[PDB]
Amino acid sequence: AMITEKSAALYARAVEVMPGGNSRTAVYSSPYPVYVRSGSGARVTDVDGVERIDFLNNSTTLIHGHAHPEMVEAIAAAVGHGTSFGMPTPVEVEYAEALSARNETFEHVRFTSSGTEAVMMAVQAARAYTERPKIAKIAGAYHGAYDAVAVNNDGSGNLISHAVTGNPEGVVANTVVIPFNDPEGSLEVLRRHADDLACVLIDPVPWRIGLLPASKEWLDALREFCDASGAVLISDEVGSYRVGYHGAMQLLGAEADITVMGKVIAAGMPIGAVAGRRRFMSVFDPSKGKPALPHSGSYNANPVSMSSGIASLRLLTPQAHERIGQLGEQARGSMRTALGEAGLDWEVNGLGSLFRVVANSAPAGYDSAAAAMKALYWKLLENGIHIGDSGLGCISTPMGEEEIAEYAVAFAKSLGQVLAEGRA
Amino acid sequence: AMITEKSAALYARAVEVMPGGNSRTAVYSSPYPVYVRSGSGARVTDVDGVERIDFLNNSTTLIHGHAHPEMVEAIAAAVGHGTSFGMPTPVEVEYAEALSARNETFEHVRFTSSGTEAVMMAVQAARAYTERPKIAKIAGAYHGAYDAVAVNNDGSGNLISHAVTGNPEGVVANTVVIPFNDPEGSLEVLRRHADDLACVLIDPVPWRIGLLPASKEWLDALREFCDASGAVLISDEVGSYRVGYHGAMQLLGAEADITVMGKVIAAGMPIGAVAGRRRFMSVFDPSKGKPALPHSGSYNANPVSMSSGIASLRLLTPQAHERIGQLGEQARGSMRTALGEAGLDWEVNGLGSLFRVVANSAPAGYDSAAAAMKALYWKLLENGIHIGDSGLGCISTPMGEEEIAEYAVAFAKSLGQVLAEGRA
Ligand SMILES: *Cc1c(COP(=O)(O)O)cnc(C)c1O
Ligand SMILES: *Cc1c(COP(=O)(O)O)cnc(C)c1O
Repeated sequence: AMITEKSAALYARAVEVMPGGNSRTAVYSSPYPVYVRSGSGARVTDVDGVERIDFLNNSTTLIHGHAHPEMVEAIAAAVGHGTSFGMPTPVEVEYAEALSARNETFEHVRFTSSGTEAVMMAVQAARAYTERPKIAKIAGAYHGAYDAVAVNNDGSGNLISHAVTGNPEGVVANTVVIPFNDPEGSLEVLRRHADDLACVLIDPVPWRIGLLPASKEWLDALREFCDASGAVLISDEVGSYRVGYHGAMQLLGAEADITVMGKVIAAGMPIGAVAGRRRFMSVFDPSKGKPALPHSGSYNANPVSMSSGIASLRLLTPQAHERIGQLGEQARGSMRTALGEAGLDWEVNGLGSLFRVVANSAPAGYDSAAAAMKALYWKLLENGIHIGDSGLGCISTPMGEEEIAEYAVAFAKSLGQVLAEGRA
Repeated sequence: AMITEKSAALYARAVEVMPGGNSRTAVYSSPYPVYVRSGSGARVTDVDGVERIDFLNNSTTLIHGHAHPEMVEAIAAAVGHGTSFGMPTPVEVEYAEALSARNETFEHVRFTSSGTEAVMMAVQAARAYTERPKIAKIAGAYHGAYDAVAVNNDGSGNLISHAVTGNPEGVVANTVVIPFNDPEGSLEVLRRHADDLACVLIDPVPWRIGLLPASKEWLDALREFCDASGAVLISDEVGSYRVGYHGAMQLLGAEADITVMGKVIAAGMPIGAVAGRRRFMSVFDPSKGKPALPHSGSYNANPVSMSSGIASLRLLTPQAHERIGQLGEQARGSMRTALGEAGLDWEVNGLGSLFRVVANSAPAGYDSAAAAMKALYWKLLENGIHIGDSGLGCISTPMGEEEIAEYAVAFAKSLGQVLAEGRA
């Protein structure tokens, strides 16, 4: 049914100049992905001219959807004054104040060009502050490609370290993993390494292991352990910040030492941020001699990304936050009803404007739950909707009741088609 | 003489929300840096309203200067169609072809959001391809903050490993350093580690150790060593690419296995690139199963950065390249004449549109060569010119003969003031 000829032609060119025609693993699909030309509001038009509602929003980055007029105005004006400089600008100060105001723990901030960089610098900061080597992270959680955190980062709960080909033992031996939401099992691992732990790195709502929130009992156990041991508690909220108006830890009743942010904080332009209590951030301070931790980067705090951020935060009011949460609750409820009516036990998880369909059974005609979910992803594309290929999705502020209603119709239709094709 | 009151007021706000009021170590100056508001062409206007000629251009990023009208048009149009997407776009393919065309070795490309990320991914690729742990880099050369390369990265030629506080031994033990332009001493180190070397990471024209080019004898020794040992030869040209129309290795008569690029390739928007022969890049290919080296990132290949890149490369013609090289030669000659007339032995190095004044003596009244150069940096600011605080500078394509003439007058004046103030 779908026409993807212009996508296929782009792919044929791409494979000659990129490895497998790809520049970002997560956007690839076999045999080739759909390529897109433009977006407006909640919708994206592919290169074959087909307009669809976007329910993933650049991996949850685009909290204000595509080309929001107020963001476009702010970004284009900044571009016109100069894209980047070898000197700081007024907008970096304005934006640091705006971000710092969102949570009491965000006392001092520094900007990067990506969440990947920000996680790296947060880990480096903890290592510099403590002068200890090890880090603990959640088994299965993703934090980007930096080698110390690219360990057990693919959704598995396995507690044995597992890393990318070529990541040396000298790196891997200094990262250990803990079981999400299991305080007892987590403390067993943490206490074995306490003297040597620089940090405990968490995501409070990690999607790859199911998009369930961290529990109070687990957060409290980790906070107490960090206080007793001197390890720094780092909350990577690059993806999960958006669940709360003051971020994810605050929504769940807890405080990080350092928080890593990105994605929605600029809602489409390259950025990351490290924000935390002054003492932890002091490793970066260059004002009283050489810093313990140098941290540069050509685009850090560039005024285009800062202007995107100012506009994103200004649009992300308490009212807007509440509204996209209500739409998210409605979407999750409708998915659960459709799954139930189709005889499927799959979970629908999420908080606020985030959701994930977690396929946990293989219906007839599919070799695995993951293959059935990939089929649902493709059927949803055919039926006018973009979600993730393992069930992730999200609401954007240009959406209203009609987009969520259209999604519900498409979701039920698509599920029926997936199941019928499997039984055929 | 200089009025910096609006800069001081921005700094007073900044210190409350950033560590030492800073987000990028390299742009800090004591007691505070000059803040800037906008740029146009070759000039930048500070927050106090003072327009100066920019001879550093965001650490050599802005090859086309500030807010070039053709770059602004391309970038603003891209922004209007959507800043980033969870799907590939036509412009990533167009830009990959444009970049790949610049050098025969750039067979397959992948994009990142920074040179820092690109260097990290190049090293990871070499480790994945070879399954060996160690890397060799130049003693003193900078490659960004990634921990494996943030070793001996501050201009010193010392051959003993030296790293940032907190970088663990498990990282540092797998990075060794070699003496720039000393084939004999380099091969002594390399041969000690040959069985375990994933890569030899060079910059062919590293500024922090003097902005002298790699010699043919040294490049040949490294190429031969990599061919014999199986280590990957990685050329980090994030800063030095611009010396040649086909990049730095090609200008100097050599071939890398993988080249890292950034800065001028998009001339102001966040980017990096890893480009190399297909076999080395194959670790990233996701088209025939899971890749050996996953590599994602929310802004990879985003259409704003791709459009900046297309426009930057289209403006960077052979004619434009030759012209900025002629202006660079003229600027370097005028600096040497002024230094000679002032009785100073400082070097002026560089190729093409890059230069660096390398202070190597402490004139009367200065505690060090570095302090005298910092004084020259501040005097040049007072006299209407931005350069780096350790002597780095560069030409941009909006410059012509009048900017280089004004620079020469300011440089001679400033040098006289520095020396007279020291003798007073
Ligand atoms: C997106 C994400 C990252 C990586 O951020 P980029 O900006 O894509 O480099 C890091 N951590 C988590 C938890 C994320 O969701
Ligand atoms: C600029 C530079 C880097 C870092 O690139 P960013 O884009 O600033 O992160 C890496 N290597 C070298 C040699 C550079 O000049």
